Amino acid sequence: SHGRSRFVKKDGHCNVQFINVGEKRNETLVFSHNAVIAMRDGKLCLMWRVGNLQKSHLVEAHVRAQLLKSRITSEGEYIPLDQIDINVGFDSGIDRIFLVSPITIVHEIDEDSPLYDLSKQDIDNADFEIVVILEGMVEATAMTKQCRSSYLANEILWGHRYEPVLFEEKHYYKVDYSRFHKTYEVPNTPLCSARDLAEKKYILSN
Amino acid sequence: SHGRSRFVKKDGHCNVQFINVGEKRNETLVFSHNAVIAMRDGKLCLMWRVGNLQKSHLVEAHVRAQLLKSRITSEGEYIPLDQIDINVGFDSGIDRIFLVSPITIVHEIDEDSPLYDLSKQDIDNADFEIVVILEGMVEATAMTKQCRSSYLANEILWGHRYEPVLFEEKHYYKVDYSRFHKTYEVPNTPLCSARDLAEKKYILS
Amino acid sequence: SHGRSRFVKKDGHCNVQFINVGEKRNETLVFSHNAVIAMRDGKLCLMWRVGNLQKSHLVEAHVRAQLLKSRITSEGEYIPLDQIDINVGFDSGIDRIFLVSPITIVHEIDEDSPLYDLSKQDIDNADFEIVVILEGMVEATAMTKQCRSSYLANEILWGHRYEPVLFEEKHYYKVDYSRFHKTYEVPNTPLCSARDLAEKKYILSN
Amino acid sequence: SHGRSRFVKKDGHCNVQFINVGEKRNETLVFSHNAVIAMRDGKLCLMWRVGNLQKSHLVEAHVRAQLLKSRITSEGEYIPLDQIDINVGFDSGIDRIFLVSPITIVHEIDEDSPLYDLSKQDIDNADFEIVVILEGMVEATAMTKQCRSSYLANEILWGHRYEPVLFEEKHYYKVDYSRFHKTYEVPNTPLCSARDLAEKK
Ligand SMILES: [K+]
Repeated sequence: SHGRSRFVKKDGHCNVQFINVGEKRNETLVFSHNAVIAMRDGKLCLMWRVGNLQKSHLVEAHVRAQLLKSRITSEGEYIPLDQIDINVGFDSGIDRIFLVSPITIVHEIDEDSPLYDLSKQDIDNADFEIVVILEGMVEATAMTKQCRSSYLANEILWGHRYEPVLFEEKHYYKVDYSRFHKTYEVPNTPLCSARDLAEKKYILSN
Repeated sequence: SHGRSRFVKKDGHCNVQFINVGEKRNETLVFSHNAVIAMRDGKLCLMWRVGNLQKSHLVEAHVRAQLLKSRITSEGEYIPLDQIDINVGFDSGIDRIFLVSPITIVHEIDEDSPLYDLSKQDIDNADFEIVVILEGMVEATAMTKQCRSSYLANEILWGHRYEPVLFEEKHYYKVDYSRFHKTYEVPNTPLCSARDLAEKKYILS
Repeated sequence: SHGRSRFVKKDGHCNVQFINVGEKRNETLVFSHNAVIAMRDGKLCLMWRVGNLQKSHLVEAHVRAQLLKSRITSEGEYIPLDQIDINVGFDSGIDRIFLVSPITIVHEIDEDSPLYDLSKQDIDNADFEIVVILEGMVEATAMTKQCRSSYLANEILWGHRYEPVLFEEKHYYKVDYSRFHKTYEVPNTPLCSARDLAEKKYILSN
Repeated sequence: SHGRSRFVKKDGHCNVQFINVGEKRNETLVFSHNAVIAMRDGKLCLMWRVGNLQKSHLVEAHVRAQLLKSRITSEGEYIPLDQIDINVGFDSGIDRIFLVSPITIVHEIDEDSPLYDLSKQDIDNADFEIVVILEGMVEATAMTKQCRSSYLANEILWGHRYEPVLFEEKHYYKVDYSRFHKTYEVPNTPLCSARDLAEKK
């Protein structure tokens, strides 16, 4: 379950060629146009993809995501912008990434997730916004980066997975960026909420 | 709920226009002149507002605060300056902020807070200083920023909340900086300490 | 609580004037020549002092300490340098400091400390080395500094406390650097180990 | 348990002389050519050595490792590259290293390690890759570095330990870089998995 070639050479260079990158952009960090919700290892997850269009070192790279909404407190205070962080692994250190080929960032929709109670229908009807961020510092250029994007509820594709971008050649790996934004539908995905899923699971565990 | 327009565009540009920022001199990181103490979601909180009025984003930003006072140890040792950390979310990572429009930083006055035993009258009589800090990197460079301010006990407004600065236009959001330092009164705010409120919550149950 | 003058002005200027700073140095971060062991609120602590003579603030400053020794594993492996981290607050974030006036860094000698079993007599006959480090970015240039020093066991003053350096004037605070390295002696300090202290406290209550 | 001389002088200078660094292909050489698996204090450990960069001395330094492989989820999804972080002390802060002389980084193969079930023969039949990373800031600058290397399963030497590189002289310590990549064999090393070593205690 590893390809023929090494992914990282002994000298630290990655053994990867990027193809179909398009026009050499000034910002080389990029997020997928859509986010997805799908099952992974028995858990309902929100995911989004991030990549570096070139072979630079993003040092001390890490990701965050926040749900953006207004809120009224119990005291009647109006909060125009409540920025609610969504768990992508801060507390265990797995928000920190080693970015070579595009990575799918994963938020598990568990009881602590803002999305725990949302079914496909709920999302279809909703108006919320998730901002996603990738920060680190590019080694060669000494530039601290904060790549930002946003998914509105209508840009999250319930029941989709990303197309593979990373392929093995005999001597190296290629990343096909023509597949970066591409997704496919998984009809087998539950349409109900993570909460419903956990209830249906307990009922069968007995 | 959400305004009509997106806050952050797909290309990462923040959909926000700043108004009433004033002269050149004022295009920096800034803290509100006052801090406030008020209830939020059934908890008494110390809050203060921070903003960025420059053209450049502050990357990997995070906040701290410390109460400054002298202290005598039980051994009789005089400590001229004790810098007692005030919890604004370090342990869960919520001290890390994504700073676009001005943010109200929140210290919950819980059992571990230096302010747990203090009522409005205690703050009135007190002379401590709370130093506030905002740090981060200048986007697209290797440079750093540290913004420092402080609030004397007499600059903390018990039973106040900040005026909103963030308003919805049809295609974008505006930040009105003329409201940044402004507050309103909440006469409803309890005048006792967070400890006392924690007790009045047993006398209920 | 507090002096007449604020310590930090609204504009972030610190209201401090430094006097008796040797003058014109290489290395403007400095550690006290000695470390001390003394009681602080019922607990035996190892302390050392750090100062900032820069023209600038030290941004994202934080401290560490390590005990340096060789050791042999149970398998017979010789480790020429085992670097044993000494707790100065990492786990709650209080290893992070806002360094204006000299700060006394405190290591509580508790059950998890390498020094838990060491009495004044033990230290008098010991040969270990404790390296102390202060890291951060110079505000003006983002230069990352790592200020390092070292205390051999014989450079630790059992039963000493630092002389105050920070004094109140009418409108400002003065930091007298002629007192930076100075200590005074506290004859009342127990001579036994932190573990002995914990046992006696236990015996007293039971 | 301490040499005659101090390792760090009062002024912060480290009392270490580096020798036999060579015209070495890279002055960028940071990681040992091989990783090892061996017992250390009754635990089976995966280890590898890292030195500081000769010409870019790194501070605020810290290490990471990941196991790289493909996997299929239970839903049938093919993941070309799963990057599973390997514990080297993040949670307690001991992933942060004060890197003067070459340090042997230690991943304890416990119940939570991806290697927990692998015996010497399992590693022989394996094709996985372990990426190792060192990051820090170049001392006295605002510049940053990420140094990488990699160990294929067949580059991990079961039952080996590194040769010492750090040596006491009278007034200082020398780091003999001629021994950096060298190992010795410990025939005494158990050949079973860390799971099996645990399930006999
Ligand atoms: K933690």
